[PDB]
Amino acid sequence: PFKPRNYQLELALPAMKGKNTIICAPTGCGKTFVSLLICEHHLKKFPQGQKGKVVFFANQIPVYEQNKSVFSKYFERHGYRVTGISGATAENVPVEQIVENNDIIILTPQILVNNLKKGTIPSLSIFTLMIFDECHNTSKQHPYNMIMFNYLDQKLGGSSGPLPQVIGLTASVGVGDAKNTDEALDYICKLCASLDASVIATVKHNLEELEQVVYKPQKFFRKVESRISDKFKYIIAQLMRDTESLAKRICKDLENLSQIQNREFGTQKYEQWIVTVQKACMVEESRICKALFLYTSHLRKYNDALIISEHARMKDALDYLKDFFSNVRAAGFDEIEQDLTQRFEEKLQELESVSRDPSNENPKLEDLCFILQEEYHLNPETITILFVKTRALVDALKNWIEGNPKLSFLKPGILGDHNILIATSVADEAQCNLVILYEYVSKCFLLTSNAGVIEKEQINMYKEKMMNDSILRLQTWDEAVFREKILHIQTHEKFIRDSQEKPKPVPDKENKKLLCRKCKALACYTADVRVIEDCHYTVLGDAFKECFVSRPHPKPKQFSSFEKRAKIFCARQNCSHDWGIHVKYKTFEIPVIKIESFVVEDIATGVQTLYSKWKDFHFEKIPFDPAE
RNA sequence: GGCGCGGCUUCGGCCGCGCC
Ligand SMILES: Nc1ncnc2c1ncn2[C@@H]1O[C@H](COP(=O)(O)OP(=O)(O)O)[C@@H](O)[C@H]1O
Ligand SMILES: [Mg+2]
Ligand SMILES: [Zn+2]
Repeated sequence: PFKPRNYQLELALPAMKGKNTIICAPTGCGKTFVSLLICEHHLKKFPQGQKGKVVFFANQIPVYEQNKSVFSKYFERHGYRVTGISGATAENVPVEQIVENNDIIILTPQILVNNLKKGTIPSLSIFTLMIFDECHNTSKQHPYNMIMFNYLDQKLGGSSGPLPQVIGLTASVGVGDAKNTDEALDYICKLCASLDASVIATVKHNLEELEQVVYKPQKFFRKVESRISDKFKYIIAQLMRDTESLAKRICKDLENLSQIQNREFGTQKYEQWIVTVQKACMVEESRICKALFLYTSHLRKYNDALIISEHARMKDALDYLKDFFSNVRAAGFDEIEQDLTQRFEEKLQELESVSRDPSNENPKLEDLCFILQEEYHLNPETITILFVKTRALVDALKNWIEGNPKLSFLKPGILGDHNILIATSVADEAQCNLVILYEYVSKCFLLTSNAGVIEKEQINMYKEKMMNDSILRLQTWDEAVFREKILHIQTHEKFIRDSQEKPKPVPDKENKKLLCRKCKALACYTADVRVIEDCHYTVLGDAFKECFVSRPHPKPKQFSSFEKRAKIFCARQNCSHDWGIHVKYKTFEIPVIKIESFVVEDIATGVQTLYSKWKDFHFEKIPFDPAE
């Protein structure tokens, strides 16, 4: 929409000269505009009586929509036809002819992947230009790389057939698991080879101009020491062991109700354990599961508390708990809750003692405080964003600030104007000169007690430098030499790809059995299992329908050719294991099951085999026929 | 349901972000 910056002009040059190029430029510097310039040029270069055809790949839906609107709006004067296909722009719309009848097409990559496989789009020769957004994803088995495997099979396999020009956009080509500066460079050449790029476009002549429009904060690291003696954790942990023991009383097999393993009190993974346990027990069986929901609620609160105590001050954790229980005994208040609240009360005074103890303060907070003093002394006109781990840590930090004499110059608020200069939050849901990551996940401070976090961070910094040095070096090579290297890397990768064919599994045609992984009851047999479109597995017969119950899906999805309309579970007395889903498929109401919800058992022997994915299950897979 | 990519892994997986 607005007038091109000089670096944008510079970045679009190699592409406009027809070269396959990767445009590597910082986020928000305007690569999409560069792609608009390249696209405009590409379509305009064709003499009257010919046409180009441009395809643009967005890896995600929001990007897809944004660029559909942007490319549509930009190309109105030109009169070019602009449409796009997403997983929703389906399915009774003939894709081949949508490509025939358009000039610019925005695709999610999987769509091209599918139609290429199904033969409905015979060749990428239908395109004259392919633009890959987030092009650093063009590796391994990713959709981008499937598309490029098709390209390269056409280029190398000698089936010509003109090929389209290929350009990619990224903010970072990356280096992978490179340890030295030569492994990094080799990875980069591998990326170029995947995309058939012979040119990497970086800003070289307008650096000092690009610099002015880019958020590149000064990155700082302060490792902070965790609390020396912590007796708050010990007490709360004992409460959690207690209530877990209570929850096991109404649910014997509690330790096996969740897939999540080796939970630790006061961690995020414990929270995740909570969530999976609660979605496994849905509110006669409602009584057991409701009680279970109570226990796991209190366990959730305790987990929260531990985390608060870890990163804020024990007073904050204990306040949080006190308020929670004040809520419980003011909107409850049946036996289990009275019992739980009492068990808390029996420890309340010791917790109370341990909290107000000077030895039990958090030095981490002193560190953060210090950073705030210094920075607001160097510039009191400073706007800060303070990232914390949990919702509760937001409030803990806010109270801590409002009640800290040394920070009486900060007017805080959570997610302006006469007084809000620091905002505490969890996710970003740019105008802030000071960014602080206080135990999370222009200046930027990372504060953590975890040396591993810092280690990884310094590793990523070093990687960035290896990447930049490597690109710089690459760009000095004559294009011919580089194309020759690219050629032979591509030849090599192609050989590996074709040599490492499957081969077809050859099935064990013997009848095996299928039981609910949880309660081991008879679900069905393998001879009763049909495959729908290569990848989906259903079961035949009414005898199977007595073994599952249906229950409306939280989020109905319209995927491929199916219509997910229900979640399905075991029918037993309070198993209710997640078996899979129920779909409307074409005209049929059928169940679709996942192999991870079943134990396979050999009928003759009794041994039990376990399978994560149907890909790994090698049985006489009978193709599904409707009239049965 | 299935696929892809990441982070951990007791290599049994677990989790996260996406896509069809
Ligand atoms: N030359 C320019 N002058 C002013 N604003 C621009 C210019 N180029 C891009 N912008 C704006 O800045 C934003 C950059 O976004 P985008 O180009 O998609 O960034 P990225 O290339 O990192 O994805 C765009 O939304 C655009 O509206
Ligand atoms: Mg972009
Ligand atoms: Zn069951």
